Amino acid sequence: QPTNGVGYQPYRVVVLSFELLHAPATVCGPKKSTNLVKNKCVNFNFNGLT
Amino acid sequence: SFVIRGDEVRQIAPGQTGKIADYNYKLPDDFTGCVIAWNSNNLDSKVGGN
Amino acid sequence: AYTNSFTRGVYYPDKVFRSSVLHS
Amino acid sequence: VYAWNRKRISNCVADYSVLYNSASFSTFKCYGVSPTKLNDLCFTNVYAD
Amino acid sequence: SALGKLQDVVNQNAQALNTLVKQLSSNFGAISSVLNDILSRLDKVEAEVQ
Repeated sequence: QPTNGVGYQPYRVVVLSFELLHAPATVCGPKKSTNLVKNKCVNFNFNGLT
Repeated sequence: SFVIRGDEVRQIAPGQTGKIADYNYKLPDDFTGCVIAWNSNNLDSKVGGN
Repeated sequence: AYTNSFTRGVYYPDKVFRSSVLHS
Repeated sequence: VYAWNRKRISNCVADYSVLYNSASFSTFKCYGVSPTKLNDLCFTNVYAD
Repeated sequence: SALGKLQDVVNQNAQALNTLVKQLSSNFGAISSVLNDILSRLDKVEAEVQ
């Protein structure tokens, strides 16, 4: 009821559960790829693996 | 010294994020000091809006 | 009736490459 | 809550900044990850309960 | 088997270096033993504790 104090008011809840297994990705952040430079040393990130 | 809405008081601490922390007032990670705050609805609010 | 499995039914435990190594 | 719903989220790009910067949420707690960092990650699966 | 005293010295030094490398895989109560997982998943105040 709308007469209730906040401890007795309804709350909606969403729980995002994540896994990055010893297996590939299927969900990613908005971040954008760049060119694969082979045969030089690079700072790198593959599927979030920095 | 400054004024904010009550929900933003959580942003006035070291290592935080959000519109106030990131675009208005940023504390250093090693901040040494006291954050002191009080509700001022009796002074800082006006009909139709301050 | 039954039969002995011997050393059958092993599989790759994860999608990880490993070589020239023993892994537990 | 006794028979809570679950949605599979997969094969898509997220933007968690649109979630965690929203004024709509009264609590936003993360475990094993930072909320600011989620846009730098990828996941095998995501489950929305 | 005659040179067992010399082979024993070689084996003990190899066992000590293999033990030192394998201890890099231990979590020690951190969220991962991979230092790049901790840094790519967490922000400074959380990451420094791991």
